[PDB]
Amino acid sequence: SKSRKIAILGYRSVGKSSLTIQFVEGQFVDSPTIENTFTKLITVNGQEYHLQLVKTAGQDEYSIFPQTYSIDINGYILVYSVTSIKSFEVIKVIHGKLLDMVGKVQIPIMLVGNKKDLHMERVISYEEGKALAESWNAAFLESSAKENQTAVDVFRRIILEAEKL
Ligand SMILES: Nc1nc2c(ncn2[C@@H]2O[C@H](COP(=O)(O)OP(=O)(O)O)[C@@H](O)[C@H]2O)c(=O)[nH]1
Repeated sequence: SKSRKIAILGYRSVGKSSLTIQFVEGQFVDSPTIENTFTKLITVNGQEYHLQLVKTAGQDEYSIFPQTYSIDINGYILVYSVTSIKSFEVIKVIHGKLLDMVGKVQIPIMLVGNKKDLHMERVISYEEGKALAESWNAAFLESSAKENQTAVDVFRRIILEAEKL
């Protein structure tokens, strides 16, 4: 089995913890906001993976980008909320500072718009975030931390993008 380490980046309250618990624990529960690493076995294309999932502390436009992430990470999930215009604007900034940090080592990157279950609360269309991912040449998905199958699909997509390198 292979070992891979995945950093989950994003603004606060966009659902980094909830997506990662929905994937690791199989369930949607609460009870962090402080960085935490989760382990998880998964098979992608018949290949077994040991995953260290780093759910980061949550970054704003000003919070410095930590180098530690760059040093050992194999893929980055950038999550925003489809109910928060601020988190979408923040993920653009996060992306530039992460490219500023690894330089241009063509590292697996993926954009996720979370909370797609909140139909009445949506302010960002699917197409708006899909255009953003394509201008980055990154994979795009909309997820809901209430729906296990969209959580699982985010995490096996970032490993798919990692095998391609
Ligand atoms: N309805 C809905 N609520 C969510 C979703 N993801 C997170 N939440 C809620 O939004 C808040 C987000 O908190 P959290 O998951 O810790 O986000 P984090 O700060 O980025 O780690 C919590 O109250 C969650 O219950 C989702 O997909 N759908």
